[PDB]
Amino acid sequence: EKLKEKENNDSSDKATVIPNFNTTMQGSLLGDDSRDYYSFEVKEEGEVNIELDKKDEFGVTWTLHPESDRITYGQVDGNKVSNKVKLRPGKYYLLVYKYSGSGNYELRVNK
Amino acid sequence: IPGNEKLKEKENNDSSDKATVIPNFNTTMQGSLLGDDSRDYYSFEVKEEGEVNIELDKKDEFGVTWTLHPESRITYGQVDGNKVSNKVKLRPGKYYLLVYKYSGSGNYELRVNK
Ligand SMILES: [Ca+2]
Ligand SMILES: [Ca+2]
Ligand SMILES: [Ca+2]
Ligand SMILES: [Ca+2]
Repeated sequence: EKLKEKENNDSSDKATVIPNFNTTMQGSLLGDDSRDYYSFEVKEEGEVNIELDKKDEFGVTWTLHPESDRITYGQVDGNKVSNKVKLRPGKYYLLVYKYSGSGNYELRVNK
Repeated sequence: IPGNEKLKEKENNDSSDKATVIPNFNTTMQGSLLGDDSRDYYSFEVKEEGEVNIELDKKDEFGVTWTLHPESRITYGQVDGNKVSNKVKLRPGKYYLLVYKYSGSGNYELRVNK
């Protein structure tokens, strides 16, 4: 089961809401669509696993920052761009963006 | 720094094929990411293998960083106040340097040197 992104989401004030943990978002970065912003909320301090799965071969990663220099980057490894981050309760912004090519991805925040 | 030259970025540079060339390792690139302009691509050529320093200087307060990858293992800028920096050993070849923002708007300088 997945939830589709909602364009235009190219900046944080237009971020697509990830309504809960354990919700796979589906998106794409085709052509000049190079940025897809999402937001999520943390209600209790804890480890957050953020996982992007590439559905095509292309250069895509992500950058996490709180709504607030605390930023955190996705670690690329083959078809997965991942990280495990200790977050305090708060709203967070997750910029999915590409540096080469074009393609599709899924994004999940696991808690 | 003796010899340093300033050079303006050239829009449109929102994609690697339109990257603004950094022609040597003693140039200061001047750019801005205002409004809808959220990405500036640069490229440079490593002619000899060695350590390269990449430093983005924030002229204004805003959320900006960068991502390096080779034309042919990704490198990210490390944010520390007004400086976003890293050092990486590079082999000869063409490198793509994406300067991009995640919040706000403003100007920056970019210094790729050895
Ligand atoms: Ca999209
Ligand atoms: Ca988008
Ligand atoms: Ca610009
Ligand atoms: Ca630009």
